[PDB]
Order: sequence, then C-alpha cells, then structure tokens
Amino acid sequence: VTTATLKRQLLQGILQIDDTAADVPVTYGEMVLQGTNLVTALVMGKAV
Amino acid sequence: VTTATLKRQLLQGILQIDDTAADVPVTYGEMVLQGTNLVTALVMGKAVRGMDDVARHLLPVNARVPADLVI
Repeated sequence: VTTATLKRQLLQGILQIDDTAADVPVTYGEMVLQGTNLVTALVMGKAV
Repeated sequence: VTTATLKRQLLQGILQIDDTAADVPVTYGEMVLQGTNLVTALVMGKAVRGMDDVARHLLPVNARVPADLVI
C-alpha cells in the first residue's frame, strides 16, 4: 500500500509489472457454534 | 444402629420383628469418564457425568441375606 504519487513513481520505470487481472474470492468463512461445542458453551463457559 | 444390649431391650417386647432375611443388591455403581467429556476433561477443566445425556435434551441380581427387619 502507498500513496498515489508513489504508485505512479513506481509504475514509471522501476518495478516490473506482472499482470492486470487477479482472482479474489467472493466469500467469507463461517463459525457456527452448534452441537457438541454448544453444550460446553452453556454448562461450563468454554468452547473450541 | 445401636448397641447390643439396646437391641435386646428393643426386640424383647417393644418392637415387632417382621422378617429374618432380605434381598439386597450385590453390585456397585460405576463411572467411566469416556466419550465426549474426556476431551473436556483434558483440554478444558470440566466434565459432566451424563454428558451424552444432557446433550440430547439441550436441543441386576440380588441376594437373600439374613438381617433383622423391624416395623
């Protein structure tokens, strides 16, 4: 990450560009806390 | 429970004996600590007896032995 000025200064001639298109995921993860971990989060106060 | 002389004094004429023998248990209970509450016993610090049974609700031979039963 940088400032737009430094980005232009880098892209001028110093760095060697590799691509223009990337592949980012379009999802998150998920934590649910159901079942054998729920009961221990209600009887005692810990869960894994 | 009492002392012998009081047992005699009681059985003399006050209390009425019913039986001379009774069928009593010949075994013990048993806890195992296996299954899911094992890892709760090791990783965390707690363990419930009927763990596999509380989870579901969160969404023998005898012997005729002589005794002195009074009523």
